[PDB]
Amino acid sequence: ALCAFKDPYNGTILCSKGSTCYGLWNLVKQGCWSHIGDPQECHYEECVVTYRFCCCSTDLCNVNFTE
Repeated sequence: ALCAFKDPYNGTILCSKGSTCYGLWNLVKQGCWSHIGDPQECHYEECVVTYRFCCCSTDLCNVNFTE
């Protein structure tokens, strides 16, 4: 997937085919999420916070979050 990218240490990053996207919020960090084996961990097209962290599966899904 293509994910939004932010690392405080064009603002996107190409992640491997099996990866998801994450965001951490002010925005702190965004990039590739690599966990596998838990389909409930990351949502699909929405980055949903259930700090404010979420991971999601579709291109640029990590640009914003919902609660």
